[PDB]
Amino acid sequence: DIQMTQSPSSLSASVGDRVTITCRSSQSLENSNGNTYLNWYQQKPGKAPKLLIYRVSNRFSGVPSRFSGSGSGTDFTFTISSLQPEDIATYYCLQLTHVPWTFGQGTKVEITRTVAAPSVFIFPPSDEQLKSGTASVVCLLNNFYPREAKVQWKVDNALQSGNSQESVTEQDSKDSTYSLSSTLTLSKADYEKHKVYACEVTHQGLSSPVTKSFNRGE
Amino acid sequence: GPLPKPSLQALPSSLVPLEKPVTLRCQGPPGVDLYRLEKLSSSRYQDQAVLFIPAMKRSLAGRYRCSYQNGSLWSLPSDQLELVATGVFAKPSLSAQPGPAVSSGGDVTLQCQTRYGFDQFALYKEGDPAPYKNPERWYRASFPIITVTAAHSGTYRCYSFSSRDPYLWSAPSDPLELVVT
Amino acid sequence: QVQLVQSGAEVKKPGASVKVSCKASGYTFTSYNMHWVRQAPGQGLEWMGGIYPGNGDTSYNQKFQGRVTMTRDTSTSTVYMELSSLRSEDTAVYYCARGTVVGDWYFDVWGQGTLVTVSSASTKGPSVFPLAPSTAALGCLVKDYFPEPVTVSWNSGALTSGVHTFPAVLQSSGLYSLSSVVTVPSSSLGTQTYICNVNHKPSNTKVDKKVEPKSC
Ligand SMILES: [Cl-]
Ligand SMILES: [Cl-]
Repeated sequence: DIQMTQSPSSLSASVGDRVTITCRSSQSLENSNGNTYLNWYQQKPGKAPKLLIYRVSNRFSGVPSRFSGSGSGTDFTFTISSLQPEDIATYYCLQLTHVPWTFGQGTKVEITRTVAAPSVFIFPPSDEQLKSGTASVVCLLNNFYPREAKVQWKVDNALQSGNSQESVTEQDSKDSTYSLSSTLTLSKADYEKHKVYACEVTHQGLSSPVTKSFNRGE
Repeated sequence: GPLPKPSLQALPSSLVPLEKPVTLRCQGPPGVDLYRLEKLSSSRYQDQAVLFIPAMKRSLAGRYRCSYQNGSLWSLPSDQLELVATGVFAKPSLSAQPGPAVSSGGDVTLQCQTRYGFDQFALYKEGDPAPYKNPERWYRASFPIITVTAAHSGTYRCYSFSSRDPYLWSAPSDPLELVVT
Repeated sequence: QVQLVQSGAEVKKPGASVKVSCKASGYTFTSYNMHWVRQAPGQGLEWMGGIYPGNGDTSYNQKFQGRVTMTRDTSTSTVYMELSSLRSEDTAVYYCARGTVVGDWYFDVWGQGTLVTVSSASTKGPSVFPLAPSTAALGCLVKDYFPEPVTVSWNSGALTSGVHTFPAVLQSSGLYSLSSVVTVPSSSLGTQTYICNVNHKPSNTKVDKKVEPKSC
């Protein structure tokens, strides 16, 4: 089979930058009739891929002029002449020249923007959940940049570890920020044994860590 | 809710040479009270299921839709019918690369070309339900068939037209007999 | 209105099969071949094969030869893909994508995708808990469900701005959990009702949870 090697595997660039992605085929994409079928797709998070370029350099209908493609033989390039915030996506090359048709492993494109501190919120468990013997304490870090952030859970000032899970959103297509959720899970018995529940957030945008807290039963 | 859509079909074809006849027929369930057929570029409509055009004219080309009413309820409109007037301009050329006689499994590229001023092409294979349009915007366009099979064999004709009047097409090219073995 | 509409998410045991449908509308059905492309979670795209609706001719990727069957029903403009002898490696979102019979601008229209999870774990609907507003923030915790996916809307789709529905995390229990949050003005907490609408189709669970400020 033809193997398509895409580079880089990921990149971050500022709004307006020129982005160049390469796709190299393991063998020639010029077929015995002198033709090459190579297309480029853009896949935004949670969505199906979208056709941008076909036949190496032809923009498909309605595709903005900032998107272009070029190349021949085994070396192909896809370019975004001026990166826009809404262009955040994984881009893929596809060769339709030799069966089986094969895609490059994708290039994930992200935006570099100014630092934005997270707005932080703490949520105690609901009484409804407590009725079932489990307590989930949620900490939300909203609309921040860069993605790196540290959440430290404290229960009566004791540092917690091994009892929390984090989840992070994909970069926003409009403001280029991320949001993160950290859930601390405890039994109802462990939860009822302590008073102060704190979420401490460290981030580049915060000159001092931000702690959000509550006292159980207040 | 709305009644289910009727069909809207053109016979003998939706690609009608200038001065040749065509019938547009709206078909809903038998016995419906009223039909309404409308051309999308017109500000008026007709309250009949059938539109007979004795002689195709440029002014009649365009998109059409139809609906029916039964017991006060209107149906959903039919799928759009694109009625094309052909023979409006000089025919384009049509050729095949590497040629019109080709082996199954490889590719074949059907190519069309006209003078500058026309930016679109459509290919029609005799017996097919519809022509094949092309996203290319240029005085010549390629229609590659990535993997040809015996099923692609047939008689093809190419048409050229402009984005300015997408329903006014040229006279068809000379036919190309694609033979895939 | 060109559209490719696929059937809903599935969960199947290893060794069993899955059959996904792809209903096409808004175009001449036999003018486009229909292909299937899959994507394992967090991974790339993989081409499975395709079918020509005109006569049912197929051409599959040799990696699936003997285990994939593509068929079509011309009368309803529907294409089916059946994959048999499923294993963990077949857990993926499966997409249908049209490819012009004449032309090379392939996969210009795709279906919305169908997640197929291969697992012997039992299906379980989630419990929905409020994350009460203490710019304010509120949300819903969608806990202990299997398999993915779950949909979360706010105020029946009327509220979308400021909503973040987080990717689910697999807990040590083998069940998923996620939160969906919204930032809103503190000034309208006394008047605006907030309800999260949770739907977990694999277990036929539909839950509407009102999220209120906790009364002191
Ligand atoms: Cl008739
Ligand atoms: Cl019109």
